[PDB]
Amino acid sequence: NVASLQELGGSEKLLRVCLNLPYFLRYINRFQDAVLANSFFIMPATVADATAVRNGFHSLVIDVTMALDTLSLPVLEPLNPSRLQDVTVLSLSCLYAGVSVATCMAILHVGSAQQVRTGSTSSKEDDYESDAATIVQKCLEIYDMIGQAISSSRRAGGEHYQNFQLLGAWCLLNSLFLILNLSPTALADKGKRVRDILSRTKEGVGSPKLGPGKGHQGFGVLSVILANHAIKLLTSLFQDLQVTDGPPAALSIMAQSTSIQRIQRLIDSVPLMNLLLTLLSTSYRKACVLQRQRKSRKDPELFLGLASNILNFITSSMLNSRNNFIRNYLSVSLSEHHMATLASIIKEVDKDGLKGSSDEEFAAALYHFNHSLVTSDLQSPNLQNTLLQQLGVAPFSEGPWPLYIHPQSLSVLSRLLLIWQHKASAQGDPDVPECLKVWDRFLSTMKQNALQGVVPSETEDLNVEHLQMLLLIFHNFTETGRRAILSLFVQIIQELSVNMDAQMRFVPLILARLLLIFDYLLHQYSKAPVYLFEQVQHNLLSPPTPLYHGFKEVEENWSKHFSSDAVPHPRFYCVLSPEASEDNRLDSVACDVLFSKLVKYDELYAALTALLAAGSQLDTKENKNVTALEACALQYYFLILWRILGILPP
Amino acid sequence: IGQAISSSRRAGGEHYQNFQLLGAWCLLNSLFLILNLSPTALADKGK
Amino acid sequence: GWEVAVRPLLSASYSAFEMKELPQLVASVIESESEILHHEKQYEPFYSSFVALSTHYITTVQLQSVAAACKVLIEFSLLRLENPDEACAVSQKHLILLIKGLCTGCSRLDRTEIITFTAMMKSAKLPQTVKTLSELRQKEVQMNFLNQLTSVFNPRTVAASAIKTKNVFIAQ
Repeated sequence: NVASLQELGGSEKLLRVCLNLPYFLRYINRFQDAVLANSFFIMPATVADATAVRNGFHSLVIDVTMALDTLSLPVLEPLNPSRLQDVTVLSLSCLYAGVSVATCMAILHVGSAQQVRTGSTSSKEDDYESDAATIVQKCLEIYDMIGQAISSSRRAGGEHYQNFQLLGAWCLLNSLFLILNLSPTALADKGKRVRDILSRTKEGVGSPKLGPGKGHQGFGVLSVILANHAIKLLTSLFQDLQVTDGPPAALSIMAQSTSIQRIQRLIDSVPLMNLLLTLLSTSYRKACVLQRQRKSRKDPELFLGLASNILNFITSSMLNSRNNFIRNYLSVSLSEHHMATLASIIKEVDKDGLKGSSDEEFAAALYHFNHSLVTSDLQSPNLQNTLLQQLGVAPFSEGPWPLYIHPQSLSVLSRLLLIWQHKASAQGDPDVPECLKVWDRFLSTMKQNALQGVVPSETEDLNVEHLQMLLLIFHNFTETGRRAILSLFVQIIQELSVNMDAQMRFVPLILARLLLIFDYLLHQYSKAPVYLFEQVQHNLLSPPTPLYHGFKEVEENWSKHFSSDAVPHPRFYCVLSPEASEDNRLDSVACDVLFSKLVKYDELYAALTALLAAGSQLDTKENKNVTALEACALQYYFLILWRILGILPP
Repeated sequence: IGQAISSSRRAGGEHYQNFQLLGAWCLLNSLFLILNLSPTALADKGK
Repeated sequence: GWEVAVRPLLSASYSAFEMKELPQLVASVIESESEILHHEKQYEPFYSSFVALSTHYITTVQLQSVAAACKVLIEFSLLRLENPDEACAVSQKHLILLIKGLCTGCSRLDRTEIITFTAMMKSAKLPQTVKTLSELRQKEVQMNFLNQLTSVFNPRTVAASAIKTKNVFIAQ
């Protein structure tokens, strides 16, 4: 049968029949004008024009079905240059048609969001959305089939396949930019291209505020599918690029150009990084909103997967790239608003916590992107400070230091601080002011909380990993900084014991942590233990239970009262290893500092002697019950104070 | 090497065709020479 | 010294490679970078057999340090493949199959050659001492910590246990 078919030369006749269709003709013409004018045209126009373009969708469906069936026959082998041009024209026009129907459906949904109508879901709109899904899926199928035919041919090779991929990615990215730049009501109602949009955005002093408002009510399943295909084309192109400021690569299947030229043409058409981050943010917002509402379009895993995939593309293709030009572009194109968006995503993910497997994959992707961005020296220091401030943990903030830091924020903060310390120590710069300020603020907040006699909540103050990173930060200091911090600690202890009568009724929980920190400082004032390095590596710098050295006796009571084998939050922990339980060698430099100027040792010993009655009056009358937390707090504090009093010489 | 050339993203069908043509040319010339070997006449007179 | 650096390979020459013996070997390779590639004729065979045995042993089975060491060995084998001198204890084809083995599942070198490598190992003169072959934990932990801190290893971008460990090893 196929001998008969290609014997009659039916391939040329079938292709000619498919080319001059009465309905694809407008799409073909529009694609030709778009490629000639270097711009991008989509005309769903207003809601009324969107409806006018609609209602003819059944003809488009039957056309795409017949075209796909025709292209499924073996009628493509002799890929002459003219046949090549015809085939790419047809395939790209079909892709344009899919893009246009997606834009029309998005405009219709935005217009439906404009007016609050409570009418029940009719059958006609369901048919319309099913038809739109069918036509976009068939358009993508046609594009992929034509690309595979071009790639494996014996007359068209790698260069033509590269040009085909470039054209597809250009169309897809322009469509995504247009569909994500739809106004909720303003431009949609006042409308009753891409170059005009760029010009009007540039002319305005203030950029269009696509912030936390309800403007991004477009999107949808079609947007996700289009973005997935665009990201596949993008990763292919960038992987090709990895292995003189010339002109952008020509948009013809017969053009000859390098990978850098194609990528630069893509950059010239649309600012890529802002678009990518916008889709990432919008997809995550839609996924989280749908997840909140729950407790294709009805499931959130698709949008979360799209967000994870775009983030992974940004990591692997861009951040880890060896090419100099792409790194220069990435350095130029990073903006503070992107840092604010990233901080919002981090806050959302840490507040939400672990939910599901897709959430785990998204968390891994976000962790990797965050650390790759931090480590590989593109972001300027002001951008890092902006990220810190938007995270609320800026080292130069004036407010009280937040004693509880969520794992992602703690990870990024510790990474940046340790990188700064390592660079300063290797170069020879004296101690970084950021670490000094963070230690001073932590000590001041601790002192204020101790004075107020406040018992924080479980998710409020001083989780263990925070303390471990603080200790490791302390170890990297010079001798001057460490002795200054020890003197400040001594001053805090001396000052805070003057109002003992008020202390007798307080619950010593901040005091216990202070005394534990002081005991650790006394034990290891000079050197830093190995288990500290291992813990700070595993709990913070490792990709995503913590590991610590908590008091066995106190945790015994805490777990006994918690009963049901959970103990998710460790509140009674010890930093030093249990191996030091044997008689506990005080540090020579520690006592050398202790028996010197800038510290007054006699009143220091007197204060530690007097502080042994910091919770005597708590049990005393109102018939109120003493909860497990307070009892464990007093026992913890007394054990710590008894231990530290047994080491200091009289 | 032929498989590497065929599946590359910088060398396409035309280069693979030229590679096949060169290989076939060499192989056919070699076969003609080896099948035109004389038993003794040209072999002995070639000394 | 270099004798304590080469002890693990000598001990493992009669057995498998102990897991404990790997990280200090890796540290020895990294700390010796400034020295491994620039040398005089008399020490070159000893370095050649040392690198052959070390490569063979790493490919018989913390990832960042291993990748750094493997890059070290691949570079040294490359610039031996470019120049090769007459007095190289390991000839060019064994460098080619060693490079292949580091990029594959270690099925190139044979016992019959590593016995000769160990024999030359013993017969070779040491760099720091004329005599021929015939604390630390906190330090190594600190280097490992700094190595992890400076750069981020992929891990999931490339992508039952042995297979993905092997795959990431070949990727690096």
